Amino acid sequence: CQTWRXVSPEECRKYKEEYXCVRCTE
Repeated sequence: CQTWRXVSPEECRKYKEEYXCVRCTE
């Protein structure tokens, strides 16, 4: 699982769809 922080929700959504399990806050 990857982790993205301080990113924007849609950016994060793209990361979700592309990487699967990613720890990110909307």
